[PDB]
Amino acid sequence: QCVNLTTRTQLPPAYTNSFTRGVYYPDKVFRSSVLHSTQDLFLPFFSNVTWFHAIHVTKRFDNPVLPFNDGVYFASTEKSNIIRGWIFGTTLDSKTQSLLIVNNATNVVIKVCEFQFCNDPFLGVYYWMESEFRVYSSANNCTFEYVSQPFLMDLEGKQGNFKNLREFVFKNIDGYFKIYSKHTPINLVRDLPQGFSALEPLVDLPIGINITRFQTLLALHRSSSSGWTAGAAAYYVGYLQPRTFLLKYNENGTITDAVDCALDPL
Amino acid sequence: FNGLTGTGVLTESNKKFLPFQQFGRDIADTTDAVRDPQTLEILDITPCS
Ligand SMILES: *[C@@H]1O[C@H](CO)[C@@H](O)[C@H](O)[C@H]1NC(C)=O
Ligand SMILES: *[C@@H]1O[C@H](CO)[C@@H](O)[C@H](O)[C@H]1NC(C)=O
Ligand SMILES: *[C@@H]1O[C@H](CO)[C@@H](O)[C@H](O)[C@H]1NC(C)=O
Ligand SMILES: *[C@@H]1O[C@H](CO)[C@@H](O)[C@H](O)[C@H]1NC(C)=O
Ligand SMILES: *[C@@H]1O[C@H](CO)[C@@H](O)[C@H](O)[C@H]1NC(C)=O
Ligand SMILES: *[C@@H]1O[C@H](CO)[C@@H](O)[C@H](O)[C@H]1NC(C)=O
Repeated sequence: QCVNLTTRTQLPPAYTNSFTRGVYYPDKVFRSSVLHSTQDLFLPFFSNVTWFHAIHVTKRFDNPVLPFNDGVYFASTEKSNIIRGWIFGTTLDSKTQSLLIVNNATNVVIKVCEFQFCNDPFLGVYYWMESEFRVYSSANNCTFEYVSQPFLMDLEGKQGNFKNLREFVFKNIDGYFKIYSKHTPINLVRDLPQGFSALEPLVDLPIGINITRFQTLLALHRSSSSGWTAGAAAYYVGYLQPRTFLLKYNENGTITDAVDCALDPL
Repeated sequence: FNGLTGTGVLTESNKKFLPFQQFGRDIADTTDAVRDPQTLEILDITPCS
């Protein structure tokens, strides 16, 4: 149930460089052997992103509620089923709307349905069956519920040293709500590697919420307020900004590389 | 095609057309391809005249 799992040793501030990452597909149009300039909310190249570590090597349940601004770049390059979903709400206490996203590796339960979130909502599999399901208290008013499950968007099944490089982009411009996602196999240790990656608007859901603030739901392992494990998390937050990008399309219709026309005079 | 009104000849094409992409365009921002809503086949559009 909803427990006051504190385990709060405040991690020191962590900042890293996003490099040439966080760029998605602007539109659903096939372009070949051309360069296209688009003005949209992108992640600035070589910008500063926040790297929360929800590890237990240093028991830290890093679940802070951070603002949304214009969109969120989330590089959850973690191990098997650590971070599951995300809560997007101005207050997320059943006073106003608070859209919840949960995948649980089996379904998709995107629901506006303003819930009474008690302190820190989080998931967890008991020492195995998923047990921690009381992320809130009541559904209050349940608006558009999207009871359809496309598939498990986490796409787990790889192991190594943060091998599953998973990236998501959440956007809420006027109406609608876009979730872009790309997965890439890399080794490194924890940081965002070099290269270029972008693949499709994974899931588009028309909601129209205020989405002022946001947080993430963290799965755990029941053996409870302290007897758990964290594995190795890679909580990554980047705030999008309105920039102009010159994307390049090869002859087989995939974006190879892009530049940000605000970084340096070159 | 889903409101994409136009005049021309539809011909089976070799365009890759990744699943999310639906329209396809050339340098002049003119749709020279389409995805058929019934059958997911790519038909490029070559204008007549
Ligand atoms: C974040 O990185 C930028 C350069 O990308 C740097 O100017 C800035 O001081 C950094 N911020 C922090 C808090 O380290
Ligand atoms: C999707 O799977 C989860 C597995 O925990 C289950 O709790 C949930 O009820 C399922 N959704 C539906 C609509 O059956
Ligand atoms: C809940 O939604 C219903 C249906 O639209 C609406 O009439 C009602 O005012 C809302 N609020 C409460 C507190 O029931
Ligand atoms: C709701 O959205 C408006 C318009 O984007 C925003 O400026 C405002 O801060 C939000 N309202 C509250 C009460 O947070
Ligand atoms: C060319 O298209 C083919 C389709 O079979 C694809 O396998 C290949 O990756 C494409 N080339 C590039 C460079 O993406
Ligand atoms: C739509 O229905 C037609 C038959 O009326 C069928 O040939 C076609 O495959 C269907 N399209 C889809 C996307 O299921």
